[PDB]
Amino acid sequence: SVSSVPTKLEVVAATPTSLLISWDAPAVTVVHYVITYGETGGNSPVQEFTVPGSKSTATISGLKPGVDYTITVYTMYYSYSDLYSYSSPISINYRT
Amino acid sequence: SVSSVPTKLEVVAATPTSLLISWDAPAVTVVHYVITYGETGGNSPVQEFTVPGSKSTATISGLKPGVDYTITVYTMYYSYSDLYSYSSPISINYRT
Amino acid sequence: IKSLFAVIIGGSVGCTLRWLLSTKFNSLFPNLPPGTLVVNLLAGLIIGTALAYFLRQPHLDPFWKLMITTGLCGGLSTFSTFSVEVFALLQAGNYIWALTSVLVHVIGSLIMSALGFFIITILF
Amino acid sequence: MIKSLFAVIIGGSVGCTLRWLLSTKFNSLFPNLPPGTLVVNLLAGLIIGTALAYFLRQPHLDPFWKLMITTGLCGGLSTFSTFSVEVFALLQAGNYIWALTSVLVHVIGSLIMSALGFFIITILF
Ligand SMILES: CCCCCCCCCCO[C@@H]1O[C@H](CO)[C@@H](O[C@H]2O[C@H](CO)[C@@H](O)[C@H](O)[C@H]2O)[C@H](O)[C@H]1O
Ligand SMILES: CCCCCCCCCCO[C@@H]1O[C@H](CO)[C@@H](O[C@H]2O[C@H](CO)[C@@H](O)[C@H](O)[C@H]2O)[C@H](O)[C@H]1O
Ligand SMILES: [F-]
Ligand SMILES: [F-]
Ligand SMILES: [F-]
Ligand code: NA
Repeated sequence: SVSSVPTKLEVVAATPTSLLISWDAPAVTVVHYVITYGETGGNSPVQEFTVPGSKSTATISGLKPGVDYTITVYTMYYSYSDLYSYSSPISINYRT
Repeated sequence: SVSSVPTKLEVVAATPTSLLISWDAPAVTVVHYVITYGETGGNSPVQEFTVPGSKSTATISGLKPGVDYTITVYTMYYSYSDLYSYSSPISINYRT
Repeated sequence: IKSLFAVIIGGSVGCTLRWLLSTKFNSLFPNLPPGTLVVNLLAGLIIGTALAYFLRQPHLDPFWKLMITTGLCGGLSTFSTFSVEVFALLQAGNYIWALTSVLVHVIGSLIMSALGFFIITILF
Repeated sequence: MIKSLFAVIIGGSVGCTLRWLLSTKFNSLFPNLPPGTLVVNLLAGLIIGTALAYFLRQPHLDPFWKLMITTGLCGGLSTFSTFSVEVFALLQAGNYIWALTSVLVHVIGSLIMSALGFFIITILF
């Protein structure tokens, strides 16, 4: 039972309206990572996009300045037992 | 159950001390054919040699003139059931 | 033990289908035995659709998932029969069909997995 | 053919169960070229290679025991479908180098083990 969840999720670079995030890949065949993000306060709608499994970085654009954003990343990965399945997420908070 | 034994075994050409034999191949994956030959009057040692499965002809040299020779050909062939196995022979007689 | 029965019930169905298909058809075209090809192409098609389907239905029982993939597709497909067929052709000096067998089995099985995956993906 | 059916099922169940244990234990250790799925194919190649040489020299064995080893055990133990999805998954992951390597190592390796099986039993004779 190897962990399919990424580790070391962090913001490497940031402008007022964008974040560059990177993560350590899990020791499994990741087909794609799903990056989700939304305003930590309340119930502004959370958006998601995918990046290919080869990539271990992503740019989140069009954010609001000075706003607390919750950012999660989870994988869609091949394993012998489960075939394609979705991992649990790793999550961080970051104020622009 | 396809026949792995060759057909149409015959002498195409002949000198006093050699025969050229040809055969129609069986409808199976032949790895090699084994050609055996000896003097029909049953008191002289039978010799055998192989030819690759791609070949459907063989030359038998060093025979005695005016002597009845028995000539057999059988295959060593792949089949799903038996794996590698030896087919029954097809046999002919020929006087030099 | 429940997992063990999924593998055996699925595997027995797969192995039995392979056994009937191979003994019936393989002899028809011995350069590229069609029974052994069909079972690999069919297993690729089944596991391709299984790939796309189990993604969209993540809370199915591991029993039913294990019965299709490790059981049926595992039992139905074969690499050992594929090898001896090629090996036999290699010893027979039949390189062109030995190569063709390797390409048709490998390239074909991925195409059937793609067709399985992309049909179920395209169908909502 | 009911006796033949039991050879396929008894052999196949042993093969599928060995594959299931080996794959679930080891595949995760090196996901670029899952070793459990490789080992079962290389082992099945080795078994059927020795079977190739052995059944030739012993032509009067029961078709039951022959069918139990080849169609049963080696058939159940080896796998092409698991080999395909592993490659397919790598292809969708953009991991072409290991997708190619997997195809070569499985194919080239399985023939080498069949040759080793065949030529060991041939030489020991
Ligand atoms: C024998 C061949 C059969 C041919 C059948 C026709 C197939 C044509 C290509 C389908 O188009 C692809 O569909 C994917 C969706 O299935 C998209 O992936 C998207 O979605 C994936 C997850 O579903 C992510 O992994 C990708 O990163 C993301 O680009 C991908 O962009 C798009 O090009
Ligand atoms: C040779 C014989 C075999 C023939 C049949 C094989 C069929 C294999 C299916 C490939 O699937 C595609 O693979 C792409 C990667 O290879 C993915 O691209 C994804 O990843 C790329 C980067 O790796 C990005 O550029 C794309 O936008 C993104 O959709 C894409 O989603 C996925 O559907
Ligand atoms: F194999
Ligand atoms: F397959
Ligand atoms: F693989
Ligand atoms: Na199998």
